[PDB]
Amino acid sequence: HSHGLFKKLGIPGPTPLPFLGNILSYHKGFCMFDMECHKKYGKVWGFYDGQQPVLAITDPDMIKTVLVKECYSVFTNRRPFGPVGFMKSAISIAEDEEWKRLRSLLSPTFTSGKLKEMVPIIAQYGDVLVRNLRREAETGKPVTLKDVFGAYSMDVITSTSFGVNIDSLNNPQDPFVENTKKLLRFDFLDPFFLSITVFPFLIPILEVLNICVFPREVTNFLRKSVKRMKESRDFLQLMIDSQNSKALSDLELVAQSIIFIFAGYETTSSVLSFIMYELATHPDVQQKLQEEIDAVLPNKAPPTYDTVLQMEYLDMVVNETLRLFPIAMRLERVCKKDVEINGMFIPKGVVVMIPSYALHRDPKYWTEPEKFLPERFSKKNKDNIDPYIYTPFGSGPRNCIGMRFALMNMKLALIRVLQNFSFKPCKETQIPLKLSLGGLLQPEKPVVLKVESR
Ligand code: HEM
Ligand SMILES: Clc1ccccc1C(c1ccccc1)(c1ccccc1)n1ccnc1
Repeated sequence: HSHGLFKKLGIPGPTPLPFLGNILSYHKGFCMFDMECHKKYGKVWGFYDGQQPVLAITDPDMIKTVLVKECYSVFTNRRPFGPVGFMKSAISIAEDEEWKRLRSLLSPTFTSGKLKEMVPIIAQYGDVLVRNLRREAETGKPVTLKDVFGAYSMDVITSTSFGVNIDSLNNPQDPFVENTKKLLRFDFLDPFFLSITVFPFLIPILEVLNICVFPREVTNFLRKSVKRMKESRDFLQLMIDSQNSKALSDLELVAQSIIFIFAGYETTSSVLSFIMYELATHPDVQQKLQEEIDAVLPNKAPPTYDTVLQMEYLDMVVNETLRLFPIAMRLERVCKKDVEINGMFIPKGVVVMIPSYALHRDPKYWTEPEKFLPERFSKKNKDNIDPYIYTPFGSGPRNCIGMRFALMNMKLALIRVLQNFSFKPCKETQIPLKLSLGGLLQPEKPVVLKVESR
């Protein structure tokens, strides 16, 4: 509404400009902005994404109330996105009862057991990753990990979310890979998304203008790939089985499968790149992990679902990387009605934000927060960690529904990569690594390392 909201409410924060709000402070990035507001304004602060008031919180008792306790009542949705079109039936886009329906219809799909049946599919794609990484190893040149890791995550998310085993997509150009690489190029963030927050009044203009985020041609191609696969009779196989049992629509099923591709693409690759950078800069950790990988899996044994859940240091290396690098950076909930959370009034429409990046590097909960130290997640130090400060996958009923799949997908990759390759930085390697100023938290310069046969 007005810019005097947090002023009248007595909530500290940066002074906004008349129409821009606090967007000019974003030239440093979402992460550096949140940490600056944390050190300056203390626990709770407020800013304006143009005209939208945003209230940031830090108290874990208050974060739990927003994410867990009062989720279904008030903080059920996130800030409405831009021109969604038919993707309104996406679980990340859906709101209120429509989302609660889609969340339940897809909840049995991401279960331990249903994920256990997908591991033989994901592991087979780790083999293609090992062969393609050894290819750039023979050239004796520093490997750009974004290519190999970006290919693996794309190959896994496509076969799991569409059944089609596209196998090597580093070079082959299946009509699926053609439309997939085209559709996965429709999310450059900066186009519209940033300016949408300044002018949310332009969102309804673009929706009626028939201009959508994903080109309908690729969408039409994705529909045939579902119908032709449906005409033949693993994410699509589990949602089709849900159809044969408020039911689940066929158009809705397409939108949900598209979300899984966007969700698990740059996220899985970035983390896999963030991890290998830390394994290279801290080779004492990489060696200790390879010893555990070879102990649980001798002679480059295949990674089993149960063995991955037994490798403990692998779990510690992934968790410590996700602390230093929360890909989402923030969690956001829209206040649906005037409420008082743990002794603070939040009016209707205000977006409540949790600076995950700032909390993951807050010196109160962490010691030497900037140094990569996997032992923070040891068995002796696993209990004193607040699950509402460390939220790389969010929390509450609206958390990352693809968390178990993502961690398994990435751990299966690291096994076959570490049990066959060693990683050391080159001259082009960025020390210290710089973070991207975009909206996904990526390595500023792509991770450039060297690989060995071992
Ligand atoms: C390791 C990589 C990943 C990270 C760090 C991650 C992190 C997150 C976070 C922080 C959220 C928001 C939680 C909240 O709002 O409280 C989220 C939401 C979501 N993630 Fe992920 N995610 C990852 C991979 C995936 C994958 C592979 C999938 C698909 C299987 C996926 C599907 C989703 C969906 C559908 C939502 C929205 C849930 C809803 O709106 O109800 N994510 N993710
Ligand atoms: Cl789930 C999703 C779908 C499409 C695009 C982005 C996301 C999302 C994300 C990830 C990193 C940076 C911004 C958004 C996302 C996060 C929070 C709320 C909505 C979407 N995501 C992908 C995997 N897990 C979460």
